[PDB]
Amino acid sequence: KTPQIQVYSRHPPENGKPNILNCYVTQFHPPHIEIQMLKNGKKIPKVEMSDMSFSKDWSFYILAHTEFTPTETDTYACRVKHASMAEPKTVYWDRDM
Amino acid sequence: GPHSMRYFETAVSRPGLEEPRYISVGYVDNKEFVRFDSDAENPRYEPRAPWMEQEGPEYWERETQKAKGQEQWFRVSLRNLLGYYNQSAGGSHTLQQMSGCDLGSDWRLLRGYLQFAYEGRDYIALNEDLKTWTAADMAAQITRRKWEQSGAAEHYKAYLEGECVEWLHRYLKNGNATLLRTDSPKAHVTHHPRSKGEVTLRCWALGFYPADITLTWQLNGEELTQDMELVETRPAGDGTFQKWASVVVPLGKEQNYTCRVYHEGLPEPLTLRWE
Amino acid sequence: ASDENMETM
Repeated sequence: KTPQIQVYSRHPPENGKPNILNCYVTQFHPPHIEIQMLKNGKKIPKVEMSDMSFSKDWSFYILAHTEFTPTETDTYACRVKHASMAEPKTVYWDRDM
Repeated sequence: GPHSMRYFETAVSRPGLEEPRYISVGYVDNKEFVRFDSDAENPRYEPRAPWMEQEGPEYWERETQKAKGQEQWFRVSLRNLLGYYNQSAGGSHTLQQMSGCDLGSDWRLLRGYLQFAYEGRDYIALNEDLKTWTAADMAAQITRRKWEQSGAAEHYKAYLEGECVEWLHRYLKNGNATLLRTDSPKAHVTHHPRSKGEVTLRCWALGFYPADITLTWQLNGEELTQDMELVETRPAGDGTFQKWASVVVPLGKEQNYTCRVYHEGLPEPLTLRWE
Repeated sequence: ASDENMETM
């Protein structure tokens, strides 16, 4: 089962206003996954991970988040490495979505 | 409304070790209330809801013992399917269980629930009758037949209709304020100018609980079922959810398009437009 | 409060 990712802020984005960035990874099997959050293509240290939970359709889900302060220049992405994919997936944050 | 208790048990086999990792997660009203993870430093059943603290350290002992027996149920169950499906222990394998019950508004038993999955695909299910079994493929027949000779269903029907019901009545009592609580969505429309004299109108809904919400877009009372982009209900991380709905609409015609939001915790359906 | 599965797979 192939992972589905959403990269989104916890509250409406306001440049300079402190926030939390979430990386919602779902619909994956087996549970072994590797999630990385990036700031300007560089691995963000201090990333929190939710405990391994699964859904009615047996697929697994996890929520990774990091404290971050939005700005015009700083781009944020999320890289996922799963056994079901050939190459790692990257989803870039879009404040409008 | 309806009420439920579920236990989401998982055993992942680790190659080059006799013991699999075993995780048990308990949910009351689709909300994690208890958890167990064998990987943790000092593994035991831990409280996941604050109203779970009002439980004696001897309840946790009773439960932790149960997790210890399950670890062995799973380890043996994993070994056997490895044989049924002619597999190698050089690789990891997944056995999953979902069991519990559902209750009406009157706290009365609606249904019992017990399902198993191997490698994340159905393996065996206990039919709503709590008597018969459904095997997913040929291999699940070794287990269906095994469980009919031993009368395993009887053991489960007993708990699912008895103790499961009892315990949830207790959990719904001890946590009611938290469990009967709802959070109202907080809507707004965002304007996205684009090419070909077109525009994206994205109606957001934020910080709401429970997860079920209905967002619909409407052209002067008429619904736009077709070409209305959505997003899967995502957790905000604060225990509340987010979701949005977009529609490509031509410029100036902004006020023709209306957005409606429906949710249990609302003093009425939300109705809103751009500005 | 969880149960214990009876017969193995």
